Amino acid sequence: GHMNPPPPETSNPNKPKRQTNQLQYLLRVVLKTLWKHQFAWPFQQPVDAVKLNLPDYYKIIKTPMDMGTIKKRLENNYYWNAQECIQDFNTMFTNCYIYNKPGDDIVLMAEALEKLFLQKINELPTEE
Ligand SMILES: Cc1noc(C)c1-c1cc(C(N)=O)c2c3ccc(C(C)(C)O)cc3n(Cc3ccccc3)c2c1
Repeated sequence: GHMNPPPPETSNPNKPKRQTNQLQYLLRVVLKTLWKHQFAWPFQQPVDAVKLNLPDYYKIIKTPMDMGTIKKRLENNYYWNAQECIQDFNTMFTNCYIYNKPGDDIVLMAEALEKLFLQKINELPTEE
């Protein structure tokens, strides 16, 4: 534990909003494809350090990120540029690699998800 921090902010009415084909793709294709993956479930919500009894998790990870937060930030037009969203997915994978040991089952899961993420990002449509 001892306590989990509050989840990352997903909405801000002060931030200007815009819909772009790249942001639409990140939600409709990238997030959706990663969400349905067999290894997605531990990445769908913040790390529950209390349930897992990991008091050092939020001592090590100061920038937590999960797909449920990315989903809500996309639905709330929290990102202005697609690069901000791509960065949150990169933070999510990086936190897993920093916290856990290489070869751990959770790391192998994050790696398969990252492989699928990078394939979809290679297919990111040109800005319209
Ligand atoms: C991702 C990620 N990166 O580092 C950490 C640590 C996580 C992370 C995040 C979460 C979470 N979102 O709470 C869970 C989680 C939730 C519930 C359960 C139970 C067995 C109780 O069902 C087990 C869980 N494990 C452990 C785990 C280990 C190996 C394979 C799959 C899961 C997690 C690992």
